[PDB]
Amino acid sequence: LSSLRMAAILDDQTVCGRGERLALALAREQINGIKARVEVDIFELQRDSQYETTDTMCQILPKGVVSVLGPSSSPASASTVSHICGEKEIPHIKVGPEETPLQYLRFASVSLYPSNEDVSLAVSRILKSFNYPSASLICAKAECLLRLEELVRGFLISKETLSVRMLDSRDPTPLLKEIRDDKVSTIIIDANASISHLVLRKASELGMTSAFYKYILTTMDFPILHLDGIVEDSSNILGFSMFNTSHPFYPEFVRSLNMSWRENCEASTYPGPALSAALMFDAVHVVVSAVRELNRSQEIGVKPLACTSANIWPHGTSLMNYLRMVEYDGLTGRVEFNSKGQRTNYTLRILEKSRQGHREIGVWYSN
Amino acid sequence: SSLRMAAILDDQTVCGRGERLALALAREQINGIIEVPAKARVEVDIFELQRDSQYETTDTMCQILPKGVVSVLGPSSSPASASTVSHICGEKEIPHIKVGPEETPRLQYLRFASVSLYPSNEDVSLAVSRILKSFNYPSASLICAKAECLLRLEELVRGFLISKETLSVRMLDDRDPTPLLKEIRDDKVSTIIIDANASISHLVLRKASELGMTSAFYKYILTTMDFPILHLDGIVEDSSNILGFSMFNTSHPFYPEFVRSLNMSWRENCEASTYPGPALSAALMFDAVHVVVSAVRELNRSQEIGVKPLACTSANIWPHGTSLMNYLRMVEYDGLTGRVEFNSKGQRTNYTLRILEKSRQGHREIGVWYSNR
Ligand SMILES: *[C@@H]1O[C@H](CO)[C@@H](O[C@@H]2O[C@H](CO)[C@@H](O)[C@H](O)[C@H]2NC(C)=O)[C@H](O)[C@H]1NC(C)=O
Ligand SMILES: *[C@@H]1O[C@H](CO)[C@@H](O[C@@H]2O[C@H](CO)[C@@H](O)[C@H](O)[C@H]2NC(C)=O)[C@H](O)[C@H]1NC(C)=O
Ligand SMILES: *[C@@H]1O[C@H](CO)[C@@H](O)[C@H](O)[C@H]1NC(C)=O
Ligand SMILES: *[C@@H]1O[C@H](CO)[C@@H](O)[C@H](O)[C@H]1NC(C)=O
Ligand SMILES: *[C@@H]1O[C@H](CO)[C@@H](O)[C@H](O)[C@H]1NC(C)=O
Ligand SMILES: *[C@@H]1O[C@H](CO)[C@@H](O)[C@H](O)[C@H]1NC(C)=O
Ligand SMILES: *[C@@H]1O[C@H](CO)[C@@H](O)[C@H](O)[C@H]1NC(C)=O
Ligand SMILES: *[C@@H]1O[C@H](CO)[C@@H](O)[C@H](O)[C@H]1NC(C)=O
Ligand SMILES: *[C@@H]1O[C@H](CO)[C@@H](O)[C@H](O)[C@H]1NC(C)=O
Ligand SMILES: *[C@@H]1O[C@H](CO)[C@@H](O)[C@H](O)[C@H]1NC(C)=O
Ligand code: NA
Ligand code: NA
Repeated sequence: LSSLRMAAILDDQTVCGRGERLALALAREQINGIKARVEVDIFELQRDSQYETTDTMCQILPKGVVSVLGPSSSPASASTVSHICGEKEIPHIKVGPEETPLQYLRFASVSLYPSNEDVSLAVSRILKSFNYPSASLICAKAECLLRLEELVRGFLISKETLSVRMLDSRDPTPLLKEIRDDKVSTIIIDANASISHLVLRKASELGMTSAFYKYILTTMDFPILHLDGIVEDSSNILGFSMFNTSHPFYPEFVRSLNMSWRENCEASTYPGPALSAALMFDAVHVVVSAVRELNRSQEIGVKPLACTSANIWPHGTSLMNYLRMVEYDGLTGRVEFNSKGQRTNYTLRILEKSRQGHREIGVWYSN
Repeated sequence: SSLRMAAILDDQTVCGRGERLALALAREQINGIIEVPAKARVEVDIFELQRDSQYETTDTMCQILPKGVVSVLGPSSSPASASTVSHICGEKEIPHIKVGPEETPRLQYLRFASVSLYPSNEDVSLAVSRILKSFNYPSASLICAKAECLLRLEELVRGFLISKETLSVRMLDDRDPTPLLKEIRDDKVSTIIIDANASISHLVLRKASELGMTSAFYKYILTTMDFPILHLDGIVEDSSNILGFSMFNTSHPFYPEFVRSLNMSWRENCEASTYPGPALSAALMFDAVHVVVSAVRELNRSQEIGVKPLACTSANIWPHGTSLMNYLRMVEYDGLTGRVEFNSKGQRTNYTLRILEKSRQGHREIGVWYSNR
C-alpha cells in the first residue's frame, strides 16, 4: 500500500448534522500526525435506496480500498453495502443498527454499534430492575419488532403483556392517550433522537412525565437528548450511553464538533456529539489497526475492482480475521469483536434524566 | 399501433409454474374478443432472468425501456429483483405490476411505483388470525423460513403480545427442520403456524410427518398462497389438520381452460413429474395482463396515449405513466384470483381467500376470509 485508503458512505446532513464527516477527518489527522498515510474517501447518499447505494459501491470499488464504512442511518442501504462487500471480500465496517435482517453475509462485516440482541438484553435488564412489569412499546416504525426481536420473544412467552404502537403521522399525542388509558406504567420508546424527543415532549404536555411513568429509551443518543420543560423533578426517564468520557480525545472531540456546529448551524443549539460520529472516528482507528497488523505478517496491495466482475480482493479474508482480533480503546469504549463480528467485552452506561441533565445510575455489561 | 407491456420472468421454461403460457393465454383471450372498430392489439414482451441480481435485472430493464411499454409485470418470486424493477419503473414513470409477496421490510420511497395483485402482509396476518379465532384463540408455535416473519405477521404478533396465550418463535437454519420440530413436540402445543414458501412448507410438513406430528393432535396453518399445489401424498391422513388458503376462483369462466392448458403443457414437457395444478403466480400474471389492458383502455378513452422509446441512461419519463397509475388503482376486474380491486396504496382490496383443509383426496374448502369484513 502506498496509502491506506478506505471509503465512507455518509447519509449525514452537512449543516446541523451529526458531524460524521468531521469525525472521519479528525481520526485521519490524528493517525497521520503521529509510513503510508491514511486516506478516507467520502461518498454521499441522498436517501435510503439500495439501487442508488449499488451505484455508489460501483464508484468506490475501482478506487482500491481496504474497507467500506457506514452508512450509519440508512439500514436498507447498509444491507446492500454488506452484500456487495461480501461478494468482493472487502470488509464492511458498520456503525449503525441493522434494521434488521442474513446468515450468508456472516463474514462480510464487523459492527461497532451494539447488536440488536444486546440492546434487547440491556432493556430487559432495566425491566428486571422494575420486577418485570407489563409495558407499552412505542416504535417509529414496525421494523422495531425485528431489532427488538429478542425482547419481543420474551414477552411472547411471559405472563406480562407488551402493547405495541407504531407512529408510522407526525403526532404521538393520540397514541400516548391510548397508553394513558391502559394504566400501564412502563413505556419503552424505540426511535432516533429527534422522534424520541418529540414523543417525550407530547407525553409531557399530557402530564405523563410524572412519577407514575417509567420510560426506557433505546436510542444511543440519549446523552444529547436535552429535555428542559419536558423532564420534571418527578420523571423517570432512563436510557444508555456508549461514550467513554475518560478517553483522552473525548474533550477535543466534543469541542471540535461544537466549533464546527457553531460556524455552520445558527438555527439550532449544539447538543453534544452524536454517537454515530464517535463510531465513525473509532471505525477509522479499527481499520488502520487491523491493516497495520496484517501488514506485519504479509504483503498487502489494493487493486481496482469492478462491482459487476467475479474478481475479489485476495487479502480481504485475511483482513477480516485481523479486524476480528482488534483490541482497541475508543471514544465508544472498548472495541473487540466476537465470531459474528459483533462488539463484545464492552459496557453501556445506564443514565437517568434529571433537572441539570443526566446522571449515571448503573452499567450494563455485554459479558 | 399496439398496447405493449413487458413481463419479467424468473420461472423455468418447462416443469415450471407456467407463467409464460399464462401470459400468452391472457393475450390470446383479450385479442380474441371481436370489437368494431377493432381495438389496438395487446402484446406482451417477455424477458427471462437467469438470476436475482440488481446487475442482471437492471440490464433487463435497459433492454425493455426502448421498446415502448405501458407497464412492466413481475418477477413473481424474486423480491430483490422486483425492487430493482420498481426503482427503475418509478424513475421513468412506467407502472410496475407486482405479482409476488412484498419485500419486507418495505422500501418506502418505492410504494408509489407499483400496484400489487398479491395479498398484503397485513391481510395474510388477518387471515391467519381468522383461523386462530376458529380454534378458539389458542397458544401456538411459529416456524419461520426467514428472520422477517415477525414483521410480516406484525398484526398477529401484536395480538399475541397482549393476549393470555403464548407464541413460541423458531427460525429455520438456511435443510432440516427436524431439531426445531422436536422442540415444538416437547412443548406439547397443538397449533403450528408455518410461514414459508411452498417447497419449504412441504419440507417442514414432511419432516413433521416423519416425527409422527401430522396426527390429529396437531393443527397446522400455512401462510403460503400456493397451498393448493402442495401435494402431501403419504404425509396427510384422514385425521390430519393442515389448513391454508387459496385465491383461486374456480367458478371463473376461464378457470377450467386455464388449468387444462397448463396441464397439457406439463404432460407434453414433463413426463417425469405429475402436474400439481395451477401455480398462483401464473394466475396472477394472467390477471395482471387484464388489469393493465383495462386501465390503459380507460385512460385512452379520453387521452391519445403515445408510447416512445425511453432509456436507462436518459432522464426522460413516460408522460402518461403517473396518470395510468390512477387508472390502475381504480380497476375492478373479476379474475382467476377472484375480485381484483385496489386501495389508495395499490394493495388488493374487497376480495376473499378460501380457507382449505388438506385431505387424501386433495383438499376441502372449510370457510372464507373476507378482506373487508
Ligand atoms: C428520525 O426518524 C423519523 C421517523 O422515522 C424520521 O422522520 C421522517 O423523516 C422523513 C424524511 O425527512 C419525513 O418524510 C417523514 O415525515 C418523517 N417522519 C416523521 C414521523 O416525522 C427522521 O428522518 C429521523 N431523524 C433523523 C435526523 O434521522
Ligand atoms: C423457497 O425458499 C428456499 C429458501 O428459503 C429456496 O431454496 C433456495 O434455493 C436456492 C438454490 O438452491 C439457494 O439460493 C438457497 O440456498 C435455497 N435454500 C434452501 C434452504 O433450499 C427456494 O428456491 C424457494 N422457492 C422459491 C421459488 O422462492
Ligand atoms: C507495510 O509495511 C511496509 C514495510 O514495513 C511499510 O513501508 C508500509 O508503510 C506498511 N503499511 C502500513 C499501512 O503500515
Ligand atoms: C460549545 O462550546 C461552548 C463554548 O465553550 C460551550 O459554552 C457550550 O456549552 C459547548 N456545548 C457543549 C454541548 O459542550
Ligand atoms: C475509558 O478510557 C480510559 C482511559 O484510557 C480507560 O482507562 C478506561 O478503561 C475506559 N473505560 C471504558 C469503560 O472502556
Ligand atoms: C475486556 O476489556 C478490558 C478493557 O476494558 C480489558 O482490560 C480486558 O482484558 C478484556 N477482558 C476480556 C475478558 O477479554
Ligand atoms: C386509443 O383509442 C383509439 C381510438 O379508438 C384507438 O385508435 C387506439 O386503439 C387506442 N389505444 C390503445 C392502446 O388502446
Ligand atoms: C392433467 O392431465 C391428466 C392427464 O390428461 C389428467 O388425468 C388430470 O386430471 C389433469 N390434472 C389436473 C390437475 O387437471
Ligand atoms: C367467481 O366467478 C364467478 C363467475 O364470474 C363470480 O360470479 C363470482 O363472484 C366469483 N367469486 C369470487 C369470490 O370472486
Ligand atoms: C366488492 O366485490 C364484490 C364481489 O365481486 C362486488 O360485487 C362489489 O361491487 C364490491 N363491493 C364494494 C363495496 O365495492
Ligand atoms: Na406475554
Ligand atoms: Na401473550
